[PDB]
Amino acid sequence: DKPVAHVVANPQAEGQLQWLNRRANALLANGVELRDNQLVVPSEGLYLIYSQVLFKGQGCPSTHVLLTHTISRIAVSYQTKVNLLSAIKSPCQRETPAEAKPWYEPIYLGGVFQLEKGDRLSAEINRPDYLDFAESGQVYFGIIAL
Amino acid sequence: DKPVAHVVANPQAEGQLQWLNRRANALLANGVELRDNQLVVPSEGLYLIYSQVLFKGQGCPSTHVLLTHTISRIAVSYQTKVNLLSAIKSPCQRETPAEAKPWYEPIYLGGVFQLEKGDRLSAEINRPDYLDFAESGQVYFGIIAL
Amino acid sequence: DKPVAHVVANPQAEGQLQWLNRRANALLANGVELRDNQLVVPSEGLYLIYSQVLFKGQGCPSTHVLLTHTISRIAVSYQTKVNLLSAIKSPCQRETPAEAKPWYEPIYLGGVFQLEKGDRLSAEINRPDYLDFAESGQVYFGIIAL
Amino acid sequence: DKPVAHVVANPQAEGQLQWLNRRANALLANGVELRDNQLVVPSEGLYLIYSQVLFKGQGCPSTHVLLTHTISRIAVSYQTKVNLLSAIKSPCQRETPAEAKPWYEPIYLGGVFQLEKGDRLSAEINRPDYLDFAESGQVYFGIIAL
Amino acid sequence: DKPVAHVVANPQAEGQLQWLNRRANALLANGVELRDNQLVVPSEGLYLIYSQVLFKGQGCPSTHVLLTHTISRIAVSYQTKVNLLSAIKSPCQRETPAEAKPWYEPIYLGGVFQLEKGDRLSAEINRPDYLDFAESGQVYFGIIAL
Amino acid sequence: DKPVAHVVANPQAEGQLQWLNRRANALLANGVELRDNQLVVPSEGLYLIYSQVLFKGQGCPSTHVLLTHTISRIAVSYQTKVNLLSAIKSPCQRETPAEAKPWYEPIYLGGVFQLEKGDRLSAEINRPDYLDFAESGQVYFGIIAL
Amino acid sequence: VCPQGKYIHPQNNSICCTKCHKGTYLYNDCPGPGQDTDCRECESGSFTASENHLRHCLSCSKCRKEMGQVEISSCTVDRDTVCGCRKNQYRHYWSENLFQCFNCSLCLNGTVHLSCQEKQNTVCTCHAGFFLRENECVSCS
Amino acid sequence: VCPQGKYIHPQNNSICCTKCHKGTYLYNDCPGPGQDTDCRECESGSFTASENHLRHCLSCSKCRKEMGQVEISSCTVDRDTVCGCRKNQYRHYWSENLFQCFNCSLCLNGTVHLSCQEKQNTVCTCHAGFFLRENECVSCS
Amino acid sequence: VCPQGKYIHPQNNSICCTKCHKGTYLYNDCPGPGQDTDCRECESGSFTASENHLRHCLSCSKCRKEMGQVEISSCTVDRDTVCGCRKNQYRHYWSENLFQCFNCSLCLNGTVHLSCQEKQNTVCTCHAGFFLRENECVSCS
Amino acid sequence: VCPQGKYIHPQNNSICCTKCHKGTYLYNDCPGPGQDTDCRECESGSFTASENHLRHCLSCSKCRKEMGQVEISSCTVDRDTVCGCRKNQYRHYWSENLFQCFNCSLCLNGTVHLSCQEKQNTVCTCHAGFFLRENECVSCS
Amino acid sequence: VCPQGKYIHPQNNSICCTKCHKGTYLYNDCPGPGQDTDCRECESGSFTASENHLRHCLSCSKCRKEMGQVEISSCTVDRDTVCGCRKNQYRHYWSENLFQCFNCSLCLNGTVHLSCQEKQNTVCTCHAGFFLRENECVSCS
Amino acid sequence: VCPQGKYIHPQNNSICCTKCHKGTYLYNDCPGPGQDTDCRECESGSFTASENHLRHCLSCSKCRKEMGQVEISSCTVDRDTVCGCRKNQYRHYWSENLFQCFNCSLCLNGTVHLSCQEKQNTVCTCHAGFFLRENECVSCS
Repeated sequence: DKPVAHVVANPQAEGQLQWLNRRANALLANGVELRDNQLVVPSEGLYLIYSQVLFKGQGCPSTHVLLTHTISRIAVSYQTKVNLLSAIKSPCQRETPAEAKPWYEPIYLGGVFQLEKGDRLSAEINRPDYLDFAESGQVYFGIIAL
Repeated sequence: DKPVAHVVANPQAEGQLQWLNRRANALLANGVELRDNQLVVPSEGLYLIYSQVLFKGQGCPSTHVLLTHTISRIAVSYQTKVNLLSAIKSPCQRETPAEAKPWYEPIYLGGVFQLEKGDRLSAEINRPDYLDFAESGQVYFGIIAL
Repeated sequence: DKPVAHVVANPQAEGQLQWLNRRANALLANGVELRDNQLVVPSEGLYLIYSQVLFKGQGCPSTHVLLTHTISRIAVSYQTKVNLLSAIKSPCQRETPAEAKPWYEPIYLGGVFQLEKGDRLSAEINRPDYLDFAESGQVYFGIIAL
Repeated sequence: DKPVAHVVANPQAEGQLQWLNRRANALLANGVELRDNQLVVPSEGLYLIYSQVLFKGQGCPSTHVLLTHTISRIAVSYQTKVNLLSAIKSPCQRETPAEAKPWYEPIYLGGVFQLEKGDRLSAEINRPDYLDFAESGQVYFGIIAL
Repeated sequence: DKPVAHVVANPQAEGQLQWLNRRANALLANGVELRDNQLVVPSEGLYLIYSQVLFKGQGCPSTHVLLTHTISRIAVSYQTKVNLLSAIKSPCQRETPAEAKPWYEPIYLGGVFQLEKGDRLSAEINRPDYLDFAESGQVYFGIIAL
Repeated sequence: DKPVAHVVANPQAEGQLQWLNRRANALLANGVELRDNQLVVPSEGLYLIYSQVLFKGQGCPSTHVLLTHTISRIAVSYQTKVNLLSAIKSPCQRETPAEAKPWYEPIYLGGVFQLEKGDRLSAEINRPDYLDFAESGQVYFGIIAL
Repeated sequence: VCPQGKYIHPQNNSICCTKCHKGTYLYNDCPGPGQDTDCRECESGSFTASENHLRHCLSCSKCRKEMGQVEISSCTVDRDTVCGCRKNQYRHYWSENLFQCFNCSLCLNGTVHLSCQEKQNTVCTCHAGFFLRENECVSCS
Repeated sequence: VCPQGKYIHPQNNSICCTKCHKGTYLYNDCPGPGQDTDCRECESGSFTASENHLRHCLSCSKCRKEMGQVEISSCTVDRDTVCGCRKNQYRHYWSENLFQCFNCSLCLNGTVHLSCQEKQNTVCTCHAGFFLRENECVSCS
Repeated sequence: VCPQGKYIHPQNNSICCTKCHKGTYLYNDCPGPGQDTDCRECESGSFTASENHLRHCLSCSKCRKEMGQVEISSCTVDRDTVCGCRKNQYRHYWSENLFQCFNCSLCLNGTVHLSCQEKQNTVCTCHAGFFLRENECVSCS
Repeated sequence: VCPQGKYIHPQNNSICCTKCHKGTYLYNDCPGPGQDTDCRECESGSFTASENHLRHCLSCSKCRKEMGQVEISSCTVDRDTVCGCRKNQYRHYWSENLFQCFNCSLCLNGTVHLSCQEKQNTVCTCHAGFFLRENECVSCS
Repeated sequence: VCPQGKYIHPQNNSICCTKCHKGTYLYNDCPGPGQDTDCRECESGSFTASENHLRHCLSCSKCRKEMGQVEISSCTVDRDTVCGCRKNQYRHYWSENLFQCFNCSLCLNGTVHLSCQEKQNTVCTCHAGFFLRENECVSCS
Repeated sequence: VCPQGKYIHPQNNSICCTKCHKGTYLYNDCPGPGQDTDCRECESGSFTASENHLRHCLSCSKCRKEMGQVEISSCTVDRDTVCGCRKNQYRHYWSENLFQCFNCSLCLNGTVHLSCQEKQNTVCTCHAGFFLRENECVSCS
């Protein structure tokens, strides 16, 4: 009866981050809804919110690249976007001269928050084109009531 | 009634890591206390301990820089500091020649531990001057009883 | 009565990743078993699965090095290895010319999954020789029933 | 069964010389009693009597200072104070002009005497305010039957 | 059959204090051992512990000089160093202006202590370079069971 | 029946050091003889040899003054003078400019030695004119068989 | 369904009360129907930028020194900290809330088609013998 | 202990039913003993490669473009996506499920002891005056 | 409040018993008031460095090979593993428990003001025509 | 050879019993095998800093007033008295257990290469026309 | 418990005999109950100042020449040597039995409140324009 | 009473044996009447300067550097170390075995009555207008 959600990124839509439920090892149970690529909790309580985003890249671009992963909350109590969790990474330090060696960078967010009914949680990134869709379990989002 | 704590770093004290409670999306409920920049649990049980530290830097220094994040426990059963969780990062591999491109490095720790009453948990870092105070949800600590 | 497991890597077996239970701040309680370096759950339910692997290196090798951490599941419902969680890192971008500056890379995995009775969970890596056995709390695995 | 006494000066009473027994490396065994800051032998025989007094001083006072250490005996055969052992020291020769350099002076007395039952032995000094109470083993008194 | 030890300083090793046994008027009899420049008693009983250290100096140095002689005990009952006897001297009060007149300072320690089997007694000094090796009987250590 | 000797300096012979027996708190018992101002032991065994010499002085002389106290042994096994114990002191560091402030210096020797029958022990000094004859117990010599 | 500007009481869900305005946070609930809500002003370093009934104020942001950002506006009780760039600089947005200040690209062997905006670099159009590359005019040969 | 090919019902643990075959996932449990199980075909982008009673199909993998991989076989309902390398290329396995495509090393001043296999580089044996280094024949001097 | 050296029993909180010493861990609680506690010696690779009633011994650390550390003392049952540096090397602490061994800086065109300590590099004072930089004497011109 | 944490009984040398912890001294031996040892708390002015079976507690030290020492920590039952120096002072060790507090040397016509540590004076590097002597910069002429 | 003036015989502790008076020392014990004790007069340089049964007489003291002491009374058989100071001098006691003779402080620009006693210096009270310091009247300016 | 050069055996006091000569110490007693004694040569740093039956050799002395002494002869097995003074220096004996080297007093405005001996300073006789003081001729006025 515990509201639980564990959604995985869609491997068929390159260039955007879309969450799915009707896949193996993915859950949407006990009231949690998936609307507008966002998770809506069914009750007020303490939720563990977690997410993991894997960025891939063929070589290092000439310009510097920053990868930002942010779990944000739009609640009925504030009605604005509030960043619950945030992380920034800089995968490349110098331009590739030669063979473009691939780079991989994982970013994990995890916390416990008190959420009211109707709050919408969104896991957003700044560079959707760098997303990893090769194998399952690399990019995912989730909230579990506690 | 579950002892829960989710504290965020203070954005007004540059050069030190101080935890706060009286801020939005931060909790100190059901017996957990904040004393001497440390978290004190009110009962013996299983706690999920999590933390995330974001290090920022303008360019790469000439000397090598190591960033260490450690969640340590001082219990009534051992009365010494014991590292529950630890992680080390090396953000810079070579000295910046040119424009100093910024670098960002997130470090996340998370585990489940059996803790007795009166145990003190401290999230410590080696380079407080590199801490990220720009936005909320970047550096935080937390323990939730389970 | 909650099935809980928090195992730490063995610091005496260089070249392989072995999990231990009879150590401080390590738990194997309420039915979870450690067989063939794998964790076996005692009941069907929702489990938070977490792991953290720290890779160390003296200098950058001439060939490119990839570090892969994968939490995989062999259940009684599929009877094949299924990657629940996965992450890839590329610690070195260029060969070290000079003094071999050490590098450290942490990889953290965490999620919530519905697991049946008898499922076997294995945390595997691709480069066991790079593992960190210096201090406790750096490399660990864990599952907690929820 | 040999009457033995090895007493140390009290480090908590500044301005007076008091002997203690219930401390480590201090003895009062086989009949020797500590009454009125004096040692009373339980039998007639040959006793080795020893004492050591350390005087400390911050700088040299304008007036000349003399330090006298005397082990005296009040026996049942004479009923008056008789100086068994005596020593005099002059720590300072000239007044300090500048920084007051500290001075230390040890005085040791040791002899063998024939003592009757009921004799009282007292180790007395002239300047109790100069006594050394910093560490154990610096000021002490003792008698051992032989 | 009485455990006795009377050791003399080595006159051939300038800069360190080493005890010898195979010399005239020096004894190591009835179980007392000389290990690691320390004396080990063979039985539990009352021991008279004595030592004498002579410090020599050509003139008075500009900086103040303190000479510390300490007889310390490491027993099987406490397993830490405990100062049985201690003395401090200040040979020089002012800097030599002119001819450097030599100075000599003797420090004598003597007491009676109850010692258990396996206790290690060490006579230590702070300025080994000032030691007197000119003639025998000037610097010596000794313990005699009683 | 233990050979014991505790002799005191003669207060009536200025300029020389003479030992006496027929005085209070002075002993010559069980075979020890006083011949030629020297002590002769009656048997071979272990003897505790002790002595204390107090030097007095009215002011500091222009020339430097050294006070040497030596307990020496002339045995039947070597037939030459051998210094069992020795100590040197330098009471004055500078010439007195003004009032001649008195100075006092005690020198104590103590040890345990194996002595054969017929051995002669002599306590000698270099400056007899500086001797202290004011009160008893200031200058004395002694040997006790053990 | 109470009208706009009012929130339902967490306990006894039949009475609704007005939300606290900007710069204030909820300290106590409504002591009965029709009474005013306990709204307390945010302390230093905390703010609320919209109508809310939150138990605590949001932590105001800080300008990133490594990004070249400068503090245009201070951290008030009702407005978040405003971070921007100095003169002749434009902000490049890595993400929604993250931006870096870069100096405006001066035209070399070219003309300014569009001036340096707040969130856009200078648009430079080259002439014959030069072509654009990374917003810089370079010779073809 | 029911025979092979059958799983125990999660509720009323006295009746077991046959597992769904490849390409199908469980939608509903057995409506009584002896009846067939509700097995539904996997949708697009989902697959099941073995007999199972899982509530949903596994997400089929995608070939990594940065590793030079190519799609030998498409994502079907019962077989996972097959990724490999093109002509004259071999795969080097960084891990169990991760591999990178590299061009086969052509022999220079040497002979081919073994041809370029699927998961092995070309084995080249050098001659006098040359020696092997990183699977390349280079001069000793 | 029981006197020092004793811990309260987890069950029946009216009887306290003595803690286990170094090198021992708690296996069972006190079988009544006045009896001894079940303290068992730590196994290989485990230690306890202080008085404790912990259910298991701490895992002794390992010396870092990439930092140049060497094993001064082995992992005993009561003392943690001691890691240090070899001759003519000093440890530089990145954190409280992390250090790297560096070779002591030999003075070039300078004098040793202070010798190489355990946790401090060699202090070098240069002469005329040279100045200090990164603990090395270099010419001004 | 009994396991760690236990000492052999002085009489009837076949039964060993646990040592007394810090802050306690032995008052009586073990009243049989398996019973607890009589460990009594140290009185005022006495302490035991390690596990022991000593018959009496060690006398805690006193801070030297002539050396400028100050009492950082009081004489407890298990920890020795801690003596140190006040602000802007460093301790110079004459011996292992003897030290004197000296004021930190302020740089005059020089720069601070290393700050005043706990057991080290301020390291001062002079400029042209000055040289170091007794940790003070003085003119060459 | 024999009455006053009598001591118990060291052997055969049932007969007590009278102690020797001043100026005499015990040479032999009592040759039976009721007989007189063998008391012999002290030789030169020896004395006994009270009733005693000591085996030898105490050595009489000598006046210290460096302290300015003079021999008021000689060393007799029953009285100790008396040492003092000459005219217009007072003794200052460093200890119980040690004293030094100092000349009495003459009043300068002051009056004698108390004359020079045996063990006390002259008390001098100054007038207007002078104040006391080390028992000497000195000008304020 | 055995003749000269022989000592009585410590056990069985009816047989005497010859004493060891210089440079040798007794290691074992006589294995019967008429046999030679076990005399072993002294090791480095030890000596015996006379006929003896001592169990160990005397420790040879060392020349005092603070007294200006120099090593005329080394520490042999049968002769003690000889310490003296260099050219134009004489030894002043503070005690029987302690001496200090002082430079010989050169005559100023005087003549040498006796030259500088080994243990005596130069004797200088002054002339008219000068007189002796501390072995130096100084003017009367």
